[PDB]
Amino acid sequence: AIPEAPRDXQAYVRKTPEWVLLSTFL
Amino acid sequence: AIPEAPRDXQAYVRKTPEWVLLSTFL
Amino acid sequence: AIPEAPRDXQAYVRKTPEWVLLSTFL
Repeated sequence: AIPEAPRDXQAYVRKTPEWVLLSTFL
Repeated sequence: AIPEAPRDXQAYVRKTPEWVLLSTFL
Repeated sequence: AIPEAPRDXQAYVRKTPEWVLLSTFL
């Protein structure tokens, strides 16, 4: 099942099996 | 287990253990 | 539980209880 995102104070989006940083888009 | 986002029709990103509105980044 | 996003190499965010493409909000 998908896990919690990193406990790192960064926003993530979902892409295939990954949490990916929103800052890679914006 | 990761819980659902608010049932409000808006886009949320995952930031640590919180759903945060995408619009706050825009 | 929140399921996996569509496995297609595109970024998704949560909109209520569904995964919706990030691009649709930008």
